[PDB]
Amino acid sequence: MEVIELNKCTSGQSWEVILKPPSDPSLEEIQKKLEAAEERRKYQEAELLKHLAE
Amino acid sequence: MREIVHIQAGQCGNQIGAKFWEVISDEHGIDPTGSYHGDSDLQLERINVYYNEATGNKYVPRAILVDLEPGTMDSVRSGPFGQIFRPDNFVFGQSGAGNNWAKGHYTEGAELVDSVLDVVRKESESCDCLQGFQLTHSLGGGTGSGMGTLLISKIREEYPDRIMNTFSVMPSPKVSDTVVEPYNATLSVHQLVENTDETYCIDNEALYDICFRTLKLTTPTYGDLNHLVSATMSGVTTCLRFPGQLNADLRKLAVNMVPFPRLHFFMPGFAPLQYRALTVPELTQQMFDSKNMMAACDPRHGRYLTVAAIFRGRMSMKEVDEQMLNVQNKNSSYFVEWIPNNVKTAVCDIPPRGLKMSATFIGNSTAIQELFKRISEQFTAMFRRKAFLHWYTGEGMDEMEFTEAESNMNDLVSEYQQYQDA
Amino acid sequence: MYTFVVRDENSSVYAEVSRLLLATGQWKRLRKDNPRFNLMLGERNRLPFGRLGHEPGLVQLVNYYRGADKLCRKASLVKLIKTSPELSESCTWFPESYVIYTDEREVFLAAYNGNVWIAKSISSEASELLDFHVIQKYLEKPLLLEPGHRKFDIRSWVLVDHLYNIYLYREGVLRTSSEPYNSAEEGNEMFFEEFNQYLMDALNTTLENSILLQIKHIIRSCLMCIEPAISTKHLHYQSFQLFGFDFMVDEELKVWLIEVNGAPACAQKLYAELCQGIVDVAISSVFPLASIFIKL
Amino acid sequence: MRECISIHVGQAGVQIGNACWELYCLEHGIQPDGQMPSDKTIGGGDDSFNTFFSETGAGKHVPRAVFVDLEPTVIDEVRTGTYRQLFHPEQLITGKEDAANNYARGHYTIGKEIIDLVLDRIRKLADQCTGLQGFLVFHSFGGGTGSGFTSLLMERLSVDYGKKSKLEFSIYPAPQVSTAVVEPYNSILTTHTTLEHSDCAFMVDNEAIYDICRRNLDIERPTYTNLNRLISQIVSSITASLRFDGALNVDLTEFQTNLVPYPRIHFPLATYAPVISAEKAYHEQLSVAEITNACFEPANQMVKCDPRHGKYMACCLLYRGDVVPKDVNAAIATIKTKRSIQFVDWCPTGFKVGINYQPPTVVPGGDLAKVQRAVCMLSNTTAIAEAWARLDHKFDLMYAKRAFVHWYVGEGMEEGEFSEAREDMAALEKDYEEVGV
Ligand SMILES: Nc1nc2c(ncn2[C@@H]2O[C@H](COP(=O)(O)OP(=O)(O)OP(=O)(O)O)[C@@H](O)[C@H]2O)c(=O)[nH]1
Ligand SMILES: Nc1nc2c(ncn2[C@@H]2O[C@H](COP(=O)(O)OP(=O)(O)O)[C@@H](O)[C@H]2O)c(=O)[nH]1
Ligand SMILES: Cc1cc2nc(/C=C/c3cccnc3)sc2cc1C
Ligand SMILES: [Ca+2]
Ligand SMILES: [Ca+2]
Ligand SMILES: [Mg+2]
Ligand SMILES: [Mg+2]
Repeated sequence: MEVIELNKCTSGQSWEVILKPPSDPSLEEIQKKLEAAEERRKYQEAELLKHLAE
Repeated sequence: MREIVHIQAGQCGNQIGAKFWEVISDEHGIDPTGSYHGDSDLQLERINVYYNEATGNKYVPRAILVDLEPGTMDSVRSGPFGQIFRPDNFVFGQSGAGNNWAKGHYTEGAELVDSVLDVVRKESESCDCLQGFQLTHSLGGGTGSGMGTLLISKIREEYPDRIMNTFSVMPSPKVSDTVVEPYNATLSVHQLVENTDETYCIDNEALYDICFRTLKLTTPTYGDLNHLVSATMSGVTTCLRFPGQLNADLRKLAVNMVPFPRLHFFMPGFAPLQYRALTVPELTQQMFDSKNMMAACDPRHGRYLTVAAIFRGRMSMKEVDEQMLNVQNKNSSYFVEWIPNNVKTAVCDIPPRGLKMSATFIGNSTAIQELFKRISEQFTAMFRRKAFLHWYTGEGMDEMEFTEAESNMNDLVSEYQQYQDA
Repeated sequence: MYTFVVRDENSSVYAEVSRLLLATGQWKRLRKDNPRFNLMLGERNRLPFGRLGHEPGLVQLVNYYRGADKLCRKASLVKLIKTSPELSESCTWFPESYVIYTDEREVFLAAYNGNVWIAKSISSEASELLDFHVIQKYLEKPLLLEPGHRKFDIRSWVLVDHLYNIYLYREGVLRTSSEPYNSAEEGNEMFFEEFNQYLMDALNTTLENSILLQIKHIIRSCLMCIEPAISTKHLHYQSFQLFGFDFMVDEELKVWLIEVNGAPACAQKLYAELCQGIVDVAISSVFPLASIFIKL
Repeated sequence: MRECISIHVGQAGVQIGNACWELYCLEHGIQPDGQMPSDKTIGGGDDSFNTFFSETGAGKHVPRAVFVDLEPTVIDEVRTGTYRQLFHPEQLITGKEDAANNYARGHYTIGKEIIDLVLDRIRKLADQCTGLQGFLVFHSFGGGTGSGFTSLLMERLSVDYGKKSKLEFSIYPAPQVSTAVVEPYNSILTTHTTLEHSDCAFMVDNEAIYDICRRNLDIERPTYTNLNRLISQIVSSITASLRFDGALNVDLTEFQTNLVPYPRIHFPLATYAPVISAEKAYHEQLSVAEITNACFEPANQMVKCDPRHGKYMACCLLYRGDVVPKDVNAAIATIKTKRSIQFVDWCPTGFKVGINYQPPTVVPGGDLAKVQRAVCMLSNTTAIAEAWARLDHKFDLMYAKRAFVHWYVGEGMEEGEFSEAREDMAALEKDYEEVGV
């Protein structure tokens, strides 16, 4: 049971005790994702208005 | 600010709508003249949901009154809270609909519908953030049924991204005006399936049974029937009108209650239906009892998709939570296992008038198919002989439209049976 | 009205337990996938312990101890005994065993130099075993019943409740051999009453003294050892489990531990009595309604 | 000195944000008006508390925080609350209507319209940083905003601040304090999109906080106020190293270094003790050994699971109050000989211990009693995967019937994102099992 790296300060202190040793998408791609979804809403809304128009 | 626009159409729609406004105006402390005289700031904290603030600190309902004859709306204007409604929001014709869906939807109603939409637009434009629309009507008549669904169709075109909910009164031979009610109802249901987010199915047969069997009223009037509807509507809208743990608009409430777009027809319930106050176990027991259901459908004949329960009054929230967890764990076979925790409960500190505490039930059960089956039987019984069809073809309708409406409701029924055996 | 589910149809024991619960009229059986349950008669393989104790307003109980497989596996039992300071190599009542695929191939051959062993998961030659799991020391001199000159083993059923009380069922059974032992009763099942009378007449001793004391010692030793690893004392759910301990006895009346079964079967005429006891102290103790065990 | 910016998203994030900043002010001796009599470096200085607080020429200590919600009713309570003078109006961002518990709504529909505004306000705080560490993000899993908008924000933060670390404080959905049903969807969806953007995430199951409040505080029906004040304590224990002088977890980087050896497995379990009722008159003060032993009691964990049936990859002990190193090590040696603490073979079986001499601060009039010593354990256990198992099971039950899916598709989201997110979670559970058993 070894105690290592004992650092002391006015606010407190810290150390490590060992018991045993071991044996992104770009800005463009995000904009493509968001606008693809916005377009799918517009399409589904258009099919609604088309249905109502009939 | 989460404003709700209220619309009421036809005889039934306006008489029920008036009672609703009569009740919630009392709860919020608004007198018939529109002046506030309550005793708590909690009555005004969410007053903007159903009321517009006038010039002289008055509160005018965000309500629009529609009919094809002036008879019923003259009665409203001459009623107790008749003067509280905005005069311009009285939109009426003279011809009437003659209990005919075609007249309400295609001929007579079409001549009046734009006039209503102008009032709707006027009310909507003055909303900080429109929450959604609310319609009270019957499905067995002509105006509320035919023009009501026509209005809904129009509103969805002008407001495609807004919630559209209805409080719909289902016809029944036990409480009937004309024989063509199943015709009008079938035609209306098809519209509601596609163009509403939530429809509270209020069965007049159920209302009659409750007044007769439970309330011990030998000869129930429409007034007695509307008393139950008024109390239920107050309970359903309680969490929206008062501060509480529940911070949700119509959309969020719709999201948690409707797993499938077409299957959005709810069974309302209320408890109690007396000086001796009820206990929380008693409230919960009655709330799930068929005798307190208003859709005239036996919940044991189906399964609950989702359930909402609203408790009003000062009570042990722990005891409420325990009692709700009691009913579910004693009847788990009636709740679908493929929707975890489908029973949600909200409490409100402010009770309704006359009761120290109450409970309102909102059930999305597959047993609601019994109502549509019942309507479908009555429909087919006449339609196989093309009986009384001349009333409709005389307004320009074809037999095919009837066949299509009949087929869409049978599809709805089959869809409900699909998830009952899941 | 309590609720329970059955997720192990092959369970011989809990098929009777579930039947007794229904006969009380205070227990309703649910669908196997219904989460709103009080009691769970779970499956043997991959029991979803992680989904237990997360139902508001429902005290949940399960008929299996999570992590008890460390005691009910061949390779795990050996590892548990050699590594635990409360057992260690000086175990006395457990045969010298070795784990081979850690592994202990070089250690086994060292002790190899009466030298007959048995591998499982019997030969005097070490090469015949490795070419064929754990290798255990085969008891070359077992106790034999007379008349018959036959080998036998003793099965004891042990119930451990949610409070980790250890209950030993009074009725055990002997799975005897029909053929005479060669080192070159109804259905072979003898119960305690007869076996006790035999010991008194033949060896002038009792079942309690010569054997049962050592048995109670071993059972209590194994379970109290693995207790801090499997205990559900402060868990969000509770566990109980029936165990099947298998024993051997030599000519010197010494008791040896063979294996431990997590899902054991019971004797025919003992089903009615044992299963009833399970309901009383392991189920009704948690879910009260409207002794055959020896507490260790 | 290096600064840390906190971001509070959705109702859960904002209200918990309020609880923490309230607690921070009490700890650092900052008055509600922003003044701080302790700070002698007026209008500047680079002390440890300056990591979370900026300073004006007037002497006001302003939190480096941003509050964002898609509806104003919750944040408006901050604008007129006790600490209204603490925040700048630009730090408080609100929208018209919320995401209605719909991930797709918060991420795609509404989030798109407000994402640029939020980033710009964050940029305002970033420009006042000499050397920004990274971000601390508070949000729920179940909410449409908390899940939907957060994942979108986390994506953009990696684009605009690639060198900066991002820590999460996430609220795991519990049915007992929720009225929503689609939370398993939102939880899985936001975890899948945020996973490769969060360096370290602390999950807090409301079920755990609920029972701790019921059991240890004698509260029958715990409110959000109850839950948040307790959550704030745990959060305070975790961020104390960033706000005080020390050598353990001094920056956001060391959190990943000391707790997260494997990137995807960045969900450390948190355990806290002691939780004592303020209405409890006579109370025997617990020792160092007693509160340390409690760290291995499942009933004190932020997520209910059984670490005994998993493996540890890392473990930190954060003590606050009257605590000496001698008693700590004396407790650790004893605990190992009574507890089943298994580490993975490729990690040292040890403990990184930190002590903050300043005793725990509690909100005056709160439900939590004042204690002389307290400890928060941060352990990376494979046992926390039980929470993923529960969550994914509820997902499977509903998605098999495609229940509620139409709400998400109607907001422009494709159905394929559901299965894509679920497959990621299936892989996540697999990773835990390989490391574990
Ligand atoms: N601990 C804690 N949890 C909360 C709090 N408020 C809400 N939650 C939880 O957060 C989950 C989702 O709700 P919200 O966070 O309010 O949703 P949102 O982020 O506002 O997103 P919207 O759906 O657009 O409103 C629920 O399961 C709640 O249990 C809170 O104050 N404290
Ligand atoms: N509950 C209730 N039902 C009504 C009332 N008035 C009419 N109904 C029902 O509504 C149907 C008649 O529709 P009605 O509203 O009178 O015709 P409309 O004016 O064209 O909409 C019948 O099935 C009646 O049973 C009422 O005041 N209360
Ligand atoms: C879960 C839940 C759902 C819910 N839905 C409600 C509906 C209100 C309403 C009012 C007017 C028009 N349309 C809908 S109240 C309610 C309460 C709970 C707990
Ligand atoms: Ca005309
Ligand atoms: Ca300073
Ligand atoms: Mg009429
Ligand atoms: Mg919100």
